[PDB]
Amino acid sequence: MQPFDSGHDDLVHDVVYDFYGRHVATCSSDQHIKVFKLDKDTSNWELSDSWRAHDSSIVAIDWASPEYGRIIASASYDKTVKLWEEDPDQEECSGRRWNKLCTLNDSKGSLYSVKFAPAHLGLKLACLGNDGILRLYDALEPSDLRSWTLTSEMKVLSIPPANHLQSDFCLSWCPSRFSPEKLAVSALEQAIIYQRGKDGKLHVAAKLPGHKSLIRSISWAPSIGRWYQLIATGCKDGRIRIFKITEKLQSNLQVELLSEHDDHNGEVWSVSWNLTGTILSSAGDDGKVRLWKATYSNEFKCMSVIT
Amino acid sequence: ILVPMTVNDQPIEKNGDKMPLKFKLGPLSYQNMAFITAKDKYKLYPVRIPRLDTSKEFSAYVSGLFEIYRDLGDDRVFNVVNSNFAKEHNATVNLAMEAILNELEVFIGRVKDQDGRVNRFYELEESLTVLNCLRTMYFILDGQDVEENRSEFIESLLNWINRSDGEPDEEYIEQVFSVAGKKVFETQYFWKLLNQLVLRGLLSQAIGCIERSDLLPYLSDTCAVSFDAVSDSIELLKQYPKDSSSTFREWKNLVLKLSQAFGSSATDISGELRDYIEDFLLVIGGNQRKILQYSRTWYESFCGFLLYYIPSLELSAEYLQMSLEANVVDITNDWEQPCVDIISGKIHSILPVMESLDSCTAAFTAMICEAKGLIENIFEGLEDLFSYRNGMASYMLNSFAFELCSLGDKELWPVAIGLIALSATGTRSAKKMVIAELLPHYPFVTNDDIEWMLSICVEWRLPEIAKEIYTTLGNIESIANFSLVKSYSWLLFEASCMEGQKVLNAIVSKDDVIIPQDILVTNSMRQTLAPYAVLSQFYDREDWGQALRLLLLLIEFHYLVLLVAKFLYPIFEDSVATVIEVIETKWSNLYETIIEADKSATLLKNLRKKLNFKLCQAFM
Amino acid sequence: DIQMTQSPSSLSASVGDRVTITCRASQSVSSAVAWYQQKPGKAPKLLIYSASSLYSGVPSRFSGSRSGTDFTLTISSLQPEDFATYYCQQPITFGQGTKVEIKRTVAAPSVFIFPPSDSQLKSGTASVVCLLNNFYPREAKVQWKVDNALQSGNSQESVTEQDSKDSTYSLSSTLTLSKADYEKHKVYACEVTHQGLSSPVTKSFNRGEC
Amino acid sequence: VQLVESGGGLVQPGGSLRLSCAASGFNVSYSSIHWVRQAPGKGLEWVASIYPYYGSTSYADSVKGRFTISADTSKNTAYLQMNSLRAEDTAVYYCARTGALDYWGQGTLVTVSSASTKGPSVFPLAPSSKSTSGGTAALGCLVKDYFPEPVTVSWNSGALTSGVHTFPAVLQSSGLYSLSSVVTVPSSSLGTQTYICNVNHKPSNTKVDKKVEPKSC
Repeated sequence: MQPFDSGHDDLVHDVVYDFYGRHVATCSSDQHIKVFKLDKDTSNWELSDSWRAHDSSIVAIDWASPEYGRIIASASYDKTVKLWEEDPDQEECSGRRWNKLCTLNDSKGSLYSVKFAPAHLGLKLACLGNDGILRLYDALEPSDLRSWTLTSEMKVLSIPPANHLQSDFCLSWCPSRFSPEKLAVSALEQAIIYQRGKDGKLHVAAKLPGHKSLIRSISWAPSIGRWYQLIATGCKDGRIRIFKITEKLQSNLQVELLSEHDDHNGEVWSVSWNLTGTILSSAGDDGKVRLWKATYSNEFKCMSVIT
Repeated sequence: ILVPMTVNDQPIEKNGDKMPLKFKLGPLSYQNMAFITAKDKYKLYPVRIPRLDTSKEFSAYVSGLFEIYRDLGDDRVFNVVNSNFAKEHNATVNLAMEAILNELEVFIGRVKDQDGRVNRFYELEESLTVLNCLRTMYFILDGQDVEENRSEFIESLLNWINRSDGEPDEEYIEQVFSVAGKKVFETQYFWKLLNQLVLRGLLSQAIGCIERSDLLPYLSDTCAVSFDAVSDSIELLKQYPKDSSSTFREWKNLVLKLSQAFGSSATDISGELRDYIEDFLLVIGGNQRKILQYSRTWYESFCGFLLYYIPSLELSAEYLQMSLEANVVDITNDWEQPCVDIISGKIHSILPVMESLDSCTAAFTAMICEAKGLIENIFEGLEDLFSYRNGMASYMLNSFAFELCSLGDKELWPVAIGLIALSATGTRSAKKMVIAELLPHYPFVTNDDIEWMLSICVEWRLPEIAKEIYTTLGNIESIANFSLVKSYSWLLFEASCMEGQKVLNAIVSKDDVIIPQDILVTNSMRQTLAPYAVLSQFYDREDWGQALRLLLLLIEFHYLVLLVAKFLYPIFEDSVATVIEVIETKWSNLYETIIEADKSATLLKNLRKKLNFKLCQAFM
Repeated sequence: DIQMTQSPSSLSASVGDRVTITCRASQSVSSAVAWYQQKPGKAPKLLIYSASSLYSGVPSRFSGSRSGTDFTLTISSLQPEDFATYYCQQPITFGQGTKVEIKRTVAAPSVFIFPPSDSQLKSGTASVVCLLNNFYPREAKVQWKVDNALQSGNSQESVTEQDSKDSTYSLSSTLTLSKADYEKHKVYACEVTHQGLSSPVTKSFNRGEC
Repeated sequence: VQLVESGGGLVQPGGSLRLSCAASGFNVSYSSIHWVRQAPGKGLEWVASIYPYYGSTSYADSVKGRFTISADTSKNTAYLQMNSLRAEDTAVYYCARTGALDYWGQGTLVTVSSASTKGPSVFPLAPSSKSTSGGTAALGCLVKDYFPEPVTVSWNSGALTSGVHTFPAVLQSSGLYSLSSVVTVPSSSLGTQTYICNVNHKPSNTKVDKKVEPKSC
């Protein structure tokens, strides 16, 4: 397990694992999307395919559930979202292994994030950009992976000032299968949660208070076994935060802060979870990655520090 | 714990613009990933979770322990055939404790033999020592005294002590049997190493070290009196009781008699050897002062106390104290203090530390500690398990399961799911939900793997899960194997197109016997009908019947209609006319293309054919 | 019962060569045809199923194809480890097999004769042995002569498998006589004829001489 | 994944043998177990199969009425009971499975005959007294008149392997096998080195060690 070159000329923004953890998707500013394969025999990562996919810098990426095929989604500063499907009848590295299935141009501002929804809701996805408007899209007919309709539009931010390079937005759905549809969203200093109502519309069901700067990352944790939800955030103020959300101003959702950690002394850029939501990861300025486990008391403890 | 991400290429150097490091945990414990969003930093760093066990030896260990857990049956639980349920409960549990101990020993062995790093071996042995001690103190006598079962106890004790540390290592036996500046073997060293052997129950070796130098020599010659002592003393040693606490009662008798006799008698030996023989006899007689004197470590003292003084655990409290006054606890190794804790009653608060040494061992340890009833669920209250609501053991086991799920070893997945399923606490529905979320991540490859998954979906009733798994499998031969509603319809249409264009599968629809059995839906029936029609065609009345079947199929269902019209034209009574009529009543680019291919306008040709048919009917 | 006919029954090809083995079904079977490789002294190993599907893990130089009732196994670039008998399969029936060997330059044999030991005569029979060592091609001819008379019907021979490094064969021939017949004669000789030999080589001994 | 085959060996003609194939790593219950045999120097012959799903069985004409294939799904084990065994049935027997035949038994050898097991005699093939100076010499052992196969040969207990050739046995008209094993060595070592051939015939429990040296005159 030695490092390897991505093949990108410009800085790389996101790396994402497929469902089985045997594949990886990379997107960079050189407007390319690379897909790597983990060869069974020689336990090495080797490029499956690379290709130009956008006219501008590609910032976000994500894989759809395997029960819908081999599908990747990308978000770029070119105000669009593109969908791709792997065509197994093409040579690897040919640049023609992934066919565009559609393009979403509804956004009138650059896009910073795109996340597929939990499989138990169909091919669904969300995106957020400069326009401060979250959008949900649905592939209503699972046969037509081109039939992408717009399911919803919500104004997250209300008055985004026309003079700020300092912009960040993040998304993360609640993975939980036995919990009402809902997703988390970060916008600058704010971080708010949306929940599906009885009326099939998104409503703000709560906010995660405490952030005193820009939220670089957020991710909802798999609540396998638990009755509550946990979402972590990596802020620019140098703090990792872990919130406990239970459902028992108009909410049915409670919000606890479980932990805060400044161990990074600088901005926390990446926050990620286990497949079981048993381990939480964090990375930042100090050039270190930290792994966290939960105590018996539900506090969180650093079980190791990689560098 | 600080580990180097990559002890080769480190992506940073100076505080030169603290770079945005990013990390994402992968579905597989041993395959995660780190990267940097900065200029001239385009490398990807695959990272595996610190101190992760991927070895085969480990999975073997895990399987063995799960076996012990599973085999424990109802006894893995503790009920807070009347007075025997208690004794027999402890019987089996205590045995399980031995099994766990064994499995861990085996594991430790295989780690010492096949290894890159031996640190794991050392830690696992320590874990074993502490567990031996735990069994010796709580997993043999069930709260009673040594008389209840002298054999088993002394066996475990003697075992615990002689596996904790290596000394006296034979590398030290020769160490003194070589060193001089004195006459033969008679310095503080020989005796210290003789007494040490006795205190540890190592009587065989003890005897050997004597028949090594001056048993018969210096003694049988110089002093005939002390020769008899040193000899029938070795005889008593030869028969130290290990089964009857009666025989011991009488043994210490003969020993104290010997020590008194020698005590006041013919001193025909050196001033030092005199005492050197007295001390040996005192130690064997159980003199506390002496047992403490010739002890190098507290556990040697404690062991001696139990072996030669009074074999009663009612004095362990005192024994340990004296032992610790003689030799403090050696903080070099991690097992001594835990052993001291065990002996002195405070068993608890060891789970977190053992969890640090190895999650698995800790898990099952907590489990058997719950089985014994040494720890219980004090909670008394939120529709789920992975919490403090249930036991501390339940918690640790469930945690281990979840940890196993990210390990990606399909061999242990049964262990994980089994662990969850057998969890003595939690609603069947709660478990249902947990399995419903874990199973989809099973690393299936074989057919058997899939069948296992399915069998678990059946066993737990997860039709929505099975439906999803299968959906993943479905995503020409593959399509044939698959033969949701829309997909079936599409398959039907494809089959119809193929028929219009016009092997084993088709015959089966209409090795082979097995296939027929497996087959034993509307799409399928239609394809079968099409096949029958084609067969009839290959084989006048038959042709008419086939045409009728085709018209019926068309009615049930554009391309198909065109194919039918083409067939009718190629062929070119009342029922036939009626059918033709219905078709005319029923009557885009793909259809036109098909028509063009057939010719190699369509509506007109169809009308002409219909007219011809009508004329034919009129003539008839 | 269905018969499967492979062509050829035997072939020789150089490393890096493309190799084609064909199998023809007695009647029309459907793509239900598999190909196997068998090393000598070992279980067959599946190569191809359903006429053209590559079995998991098998090197991609192996491929299968169908044209009507003709089934083709192709090896795109032959490797030294590929020597074996290959079988097609469709009661289940197997083809008769195609033996594949590696072709190389001629190598002349080394020839050695051995008289019967004293211990053998000691029991009533006399075996005389001619060794041909490390040669190619396989077709060597041994001709026994006893006091210069040609021999027939009283000898047998066998040949080793091809050497894994130098690709040569060796051959042993045994001439068997009664002790009495052995003792009726003086000059025992084995004459070897082979491509690598520009003329035949004779090794001989005289009975009872040293 | 692994099939295991046991219970062959040596059997008198007209006699009987039950072969077992213990499976693991796959669904015995939906698989088909086949038995395929290979007679010395010949091709593969499929003799029988059973569906564990339906219990359906079938047989090649050559064994029908004498061979019974069966299967116990509860121990993942299949069987071939071989009655009225014949010389024609001598072969390595493989069990194999289908869910083509992806999983193969390591095979077990069934030898069918009445001849008594006979240990071989072992004679030296002594190095020629005319062996070329500074050249190469050949020497060997002749392993004559044994039954049944097989025999194994080593040189100097396995320490000498280079230049060794052990030939296939030939069947003499007597019905007994003979084989030869030889090795080439430098000529200058005939005076100075020891060469011993080690012969094993397991069926008769024969083991012989025979020193091979130049003949004295």
